[PDB]
Amino acid sequence: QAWPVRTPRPVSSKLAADTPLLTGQRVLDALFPSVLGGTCAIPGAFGCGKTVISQALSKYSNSDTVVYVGCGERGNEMAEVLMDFPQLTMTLPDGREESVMKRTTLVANTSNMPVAAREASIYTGITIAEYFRDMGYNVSMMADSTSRWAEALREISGRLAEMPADSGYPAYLAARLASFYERAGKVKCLGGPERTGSVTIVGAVSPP
Amino acid sequence: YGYVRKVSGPVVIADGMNGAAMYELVRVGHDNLIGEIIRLEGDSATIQVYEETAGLMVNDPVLRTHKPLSVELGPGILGNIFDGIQRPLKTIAIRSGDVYIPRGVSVPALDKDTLWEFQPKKIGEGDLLTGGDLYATVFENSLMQHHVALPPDAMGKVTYVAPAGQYSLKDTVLELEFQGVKKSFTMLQAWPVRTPRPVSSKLAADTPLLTGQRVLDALFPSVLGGTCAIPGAFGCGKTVISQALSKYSNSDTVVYVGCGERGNEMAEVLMDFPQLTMTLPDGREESVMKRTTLVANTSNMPVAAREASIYTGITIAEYFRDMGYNVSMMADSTSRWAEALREISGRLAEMPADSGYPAYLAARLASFYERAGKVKCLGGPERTGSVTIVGAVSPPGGDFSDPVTSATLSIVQVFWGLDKKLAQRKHFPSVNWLISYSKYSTALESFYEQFDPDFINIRTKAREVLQREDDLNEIVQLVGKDALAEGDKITLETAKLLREDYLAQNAFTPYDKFCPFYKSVWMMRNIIHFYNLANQAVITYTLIKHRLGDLFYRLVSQKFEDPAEGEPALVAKFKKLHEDLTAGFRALE
Amino acid sequence: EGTLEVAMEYRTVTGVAGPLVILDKVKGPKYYEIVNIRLGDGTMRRGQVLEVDGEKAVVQVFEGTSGIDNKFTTVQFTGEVLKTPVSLDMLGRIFNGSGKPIDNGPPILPEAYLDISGSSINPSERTYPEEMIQTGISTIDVMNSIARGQKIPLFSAAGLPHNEIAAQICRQAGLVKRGEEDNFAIVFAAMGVNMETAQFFKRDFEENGSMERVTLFLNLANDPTIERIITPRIALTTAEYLAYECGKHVLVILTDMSSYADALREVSAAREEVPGRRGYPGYMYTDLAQIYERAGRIEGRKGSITQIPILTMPNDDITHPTPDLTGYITEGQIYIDRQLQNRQIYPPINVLPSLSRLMKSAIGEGMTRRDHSDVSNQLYANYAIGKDVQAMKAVVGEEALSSEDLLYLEFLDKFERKFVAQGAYDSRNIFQSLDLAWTLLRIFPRELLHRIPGKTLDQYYSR
Amino acid sequence: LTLDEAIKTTNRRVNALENVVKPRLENTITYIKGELDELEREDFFRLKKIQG
Repeated sequence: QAWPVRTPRPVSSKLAADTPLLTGQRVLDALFPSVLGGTCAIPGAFGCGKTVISQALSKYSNSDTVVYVGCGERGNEMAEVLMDFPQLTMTLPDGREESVMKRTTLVANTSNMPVAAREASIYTGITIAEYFRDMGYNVSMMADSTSRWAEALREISGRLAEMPADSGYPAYLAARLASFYERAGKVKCLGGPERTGSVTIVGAVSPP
Repeated sequence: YGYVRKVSGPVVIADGMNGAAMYELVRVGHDNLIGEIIRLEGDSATIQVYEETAGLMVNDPVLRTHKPLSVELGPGILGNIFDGIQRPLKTIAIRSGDVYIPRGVSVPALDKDTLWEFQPKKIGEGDLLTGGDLYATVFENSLMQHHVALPPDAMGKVTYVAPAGQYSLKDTVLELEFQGVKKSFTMLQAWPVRTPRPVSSKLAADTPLLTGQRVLDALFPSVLGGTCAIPGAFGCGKTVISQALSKYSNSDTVVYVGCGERGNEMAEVLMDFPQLTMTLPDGREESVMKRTTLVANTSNMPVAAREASIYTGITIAEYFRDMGYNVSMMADSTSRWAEALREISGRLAEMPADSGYPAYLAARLASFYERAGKVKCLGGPERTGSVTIVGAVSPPGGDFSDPVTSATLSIVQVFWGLDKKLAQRKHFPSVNWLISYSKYSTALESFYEQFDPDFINIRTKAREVLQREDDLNEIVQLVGKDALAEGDKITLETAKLLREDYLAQNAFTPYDKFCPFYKSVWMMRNIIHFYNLANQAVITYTLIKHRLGDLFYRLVSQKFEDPAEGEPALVAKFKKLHEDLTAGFRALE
Repeated sequence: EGTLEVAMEYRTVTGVAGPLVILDKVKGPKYYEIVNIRLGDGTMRRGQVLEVDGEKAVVQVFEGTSGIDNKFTTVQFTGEVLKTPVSLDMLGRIFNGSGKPIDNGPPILPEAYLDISGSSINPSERTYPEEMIQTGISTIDVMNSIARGQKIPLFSAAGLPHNEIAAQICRQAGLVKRGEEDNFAIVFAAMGVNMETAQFFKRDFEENGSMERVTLFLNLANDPTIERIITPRIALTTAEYLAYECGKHVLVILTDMSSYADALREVSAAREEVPGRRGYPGYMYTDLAQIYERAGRIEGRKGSITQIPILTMPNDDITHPTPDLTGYITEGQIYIDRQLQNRQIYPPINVLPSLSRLMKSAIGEGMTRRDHSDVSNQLYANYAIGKDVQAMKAVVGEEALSSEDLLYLEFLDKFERKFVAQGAYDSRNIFQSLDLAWTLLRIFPRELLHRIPGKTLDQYYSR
Repeated sequence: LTLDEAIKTTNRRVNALENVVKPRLENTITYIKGELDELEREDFFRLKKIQG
């Protein structure tokens, strides 16, 4: 198939999410739960290395598929993911033994890669997850350092000499970020059988 | 050739200047207004004019100079008074008669009609010479002999040498040919302020700046060709240290540089220098002006001249160092220079940086400060000079957080830290021992040990005593002197004696006006050795305090002795006092 | 082969402003093409063409726009991006900011011209650091260790001995040895250092006798501010050639990264770009990435590039944009405390904010001991409790320290006294230091320890 | 007892309260000048660029 990366995948009708996201972390699933279809966001100020929670969630979530689309993140994290996900394993109800790399895809581009590709990274990630959802799965992602895709915005707004809104970011930053985040949620898909897949956006916003 | 086209305040646009170069100074208008070129967009130029541009006429002529902001060096540079843009204030006042500075004065920096006594070296008429060769020296005045160095970027076989006699700067004292073409050199050298002076090799500083004050000489020494920092805003300590440097410092010359301070303050200081007089070690009495040059640019002066005064002064100091003399520059107010730079940046609409200063402020300050250092000369004969900067800082309200202060502390090796609290407590040196430091002590340790191997150990012990002084301070603050042990009481008493007898100077008193390093070293020995000898005896503190009254009086008087008796007599007296104190401490134990 | 062409020399310079030199009627410009500008006086300086629009060209000269005449200067377009003539013979030499040999030696005979700002490594081919390093300092190795391929900077305010620490590390640098040809070759970038510091670096490096394996890229504060930006690029490109294309592991060092940040700020303010926090350029994260984000190990090659930057908090504040972005990018911090310096400790390493994000892989069974992780965690966590006890004692009194708090205070005192302190030339081994670390952890009772299990350290035995 | 109470209050004020407030003042100064003033110049600079 093929699909425009900015136009969201069509659906039948979105509907409320009522299944918790079993992250396997005490704090995430006990005090501050997340639902399978909701949107999360982890600030993780400098030095906290918030991507450890990201990797743990991807490893141990109940989500059928994970799209770790870390944008602007360090390459060594991607090396760690590629090294450990195959050697790491999980078990399914059928009793067999399999790896988590069988269901995880990385659309990640590092920080030393060209700046303008970061928005494309984010959008390709969300569209791939939307496709996997239309399949019917409870797919999920987590975009590492979405704040890097605000530096990507302003480093272009500066070249275009667009009017700075706040701290140099263009005016449409909130609008575009909402247009991205508002694509999550449980939804009855198009056509039979009655697939009811979801998608979760566990973003990460690095503040200065 | 060249006419103005647009005059918007300081900014001026002049057409017909296709051959103009960036940062080339130019003469604008009939009034000969002086301004620097900024942008050469198109065939037109762009000039910011320093003095007020009110009254300019469109199509008024603009006259190029083919030279950046430069200073005319040579004989007569000493003694006089100069503005920020190298304008001789004294001769301007004499010529114009009135007091006000004319708008568009054109008096040359040095009088080219005055006569100076000239005599060449033993060089021959057909020898070979190169840039930086010392081919003659001139007696500009008594006891300040001026060497005439052949300008750098000029070399060739000798063609003509002027025989000894009376000459003026307009005379062609030298002519030589490198290729078949021949060039003739006068006694005047022009050099851009921004471009440093050529050097052969940056040596390692190996000689302290003996300022004549014990606190600066021993506690926090500064080395020749080394940066220095002063937080001078009140207490007249900056004036005191400047006077000390002018009168007693080892430097063969001093170049004060005042930018953007209060006009009456510069009036006071420029009337103080002529009153200042220094005696020669040979018994002669001289005037400090005979070795002093002064560049003062008050607030009324144009902002660009205020920014350029510092570079003018440092270039003058470098030229003086070119003949191997040790010269010390003194930036009166770097904070004023930074404010002038900020105003210029605001005029240029440069993007503001931290606290409003332009982003290059730290870089430009570092570039300026990096010119200080002991340097091997260029060209023969072999000699070596030095340039040391003692530029002060004026932090706002004493908060060492402003970008000027932070950059200065990051670049300057030695910070002396005058404290207003000591001034309130009637402290003549006013140097806060708790904050001052001398990062060059490690390099100076070679000379420190060569003079006296025990002197460095004495300095370390004194630093430890100063560190324990505050400890004993809060000890007395919280429980009192009662809880102090005999050794602790002895340490506290010795710290107090050091603070009130040696670490402090008396300045005004004739006996303590100048503190030789010999007297300082003997005083430090007689204090530290006595401190130890009393320390290891722990003996009742009250008993030793009662029985050391004569020793305490001797230690106190170890700084009351005048330098009239000289080093051989004072050293012997101090040694006898130290021996007597040691005998009293050991026999009574 | 395609026939060569002599570079066109232009004289249509039609505008100068700030550090930017404008040109017109340029016939077929190229973005980032290196252009060397010859003034009317005959002196020459290099420069890059920043913006290319139509037939115009906005060149940024290096040595400064001063002396450029709109009708006598000539610009020559080489038609190629900046390239550093890297070669294996470059080892054991000193170069200027742009790379001019300043050791009174002949220029580099290039084995291959390599462009600076080389392309990123495909992260699929990227691997993970899996070996510890023997720098020669105890506290860095014992806790928050450094892996052969890990980037980690030194945080140290102005006036601190961080330069001496860097010199000691470079002179004592070596593998764990648990080989000489592939041994550590050190590329020593020096962005914006003082002349005295430069002479100190040269003398110290010549004294240790390891000149045979160390390259100095010195750039003084006298050099042009733009020329400081390309110094880390050149240093890292030479490191890349030495490591990946020749094999030997490279331990890249860059001093005064804050000077590089200031150079970036000055250059950005010159061109009037969009400012981030504290007036810094809005793309500083990407630039610091292109500098830092090269340390690592490539799968198909046996080389490894270890990065040890040296930053300097301007106002001694961790929240400053340069250290904050670095900590975002640099995968860990080794911190140096002014307060510990006030206590006259030669290596003033404060361990509370110092963590190595790759230490979880450097440790293991191939090296170190099986109790390394837990002992490190305890000596990292109990320090905070000791600091809290000290604060409570300050705000209440000496009687506030109970039978438990006083133990934490004594732990903090002994930890700051014996463990952190080390000799100026002491190569304290891990096990000998880990014994004292265990003693420090054992000052507290062997049962109050919450995070650590008793069995982990119990496997190890005293004496 | 009274001296202990007064000393506790004084030590708390010296250590906690003042050292809590002063960072707050510094952060407030930085937020205003470091951001709003910088943005105002940048906005006006972009406007002048548009006019040019």
